[PDB]
Amino acid sequence: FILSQFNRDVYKWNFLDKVIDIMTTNFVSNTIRLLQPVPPFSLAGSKRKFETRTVVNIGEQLLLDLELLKEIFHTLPESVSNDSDLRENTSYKRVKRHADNNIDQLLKFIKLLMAPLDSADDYYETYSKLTNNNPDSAVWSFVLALKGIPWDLALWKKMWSAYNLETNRDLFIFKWDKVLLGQFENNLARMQDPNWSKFVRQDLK
Ligand SMILES: [Ba+2]
Ligand SMILES: [Ba+2]
Ligand SMILES: [Ba+2]
Repeated sequence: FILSQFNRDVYKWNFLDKVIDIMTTNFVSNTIRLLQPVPPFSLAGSKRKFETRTVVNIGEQLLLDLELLKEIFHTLPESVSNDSDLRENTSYKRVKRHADNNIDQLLKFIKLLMAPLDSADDYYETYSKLTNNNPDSAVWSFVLALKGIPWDLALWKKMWSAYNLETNRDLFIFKWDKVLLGQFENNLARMQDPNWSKFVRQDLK
């Protein structure tokens, strides 16, 4: 027997939990659809829709969006409370920590999109910092592609070498749109160029 399903108070907080995740997912999906590379991938079937400098600017704008979002989240609890004696609820805090948690991730994700690509080393320092040392190469790649880098194998290896040299599955921000990452992975294996083909299957995997 399950009694919590008939409790209006338990529900309202679960609902805010859902609103939170919905908004987080939209923020993530829109960002990716915006910035992601257009299949088929190659130096042809290109240039990239945006230069990396512009992606950085975009990142900057998302920070202001993220800020407004944060405020919306801090506001949700007030929508379910007529009684605002809020030292509790052991449930309210759960909601607050949840909002705070999602914002942090977004923040990292964006901070990461805004990172410069001047040195492969400096980029590694911040990539591992911001993803908590995520060893996944597909994630790494999607991120880099999202950053706006063109399909320059020389530059990719330039970037990758530093990463590789220093490095259950953690999908980072893609926790929120597994499918887009999956498609990205597929498109990447479908590259016609033999070098790329070899770079993908042997160097990245
Ligand atoms: Ba600028
Ligand atoms: Ba109220
Ligand atoms: Ba290694």
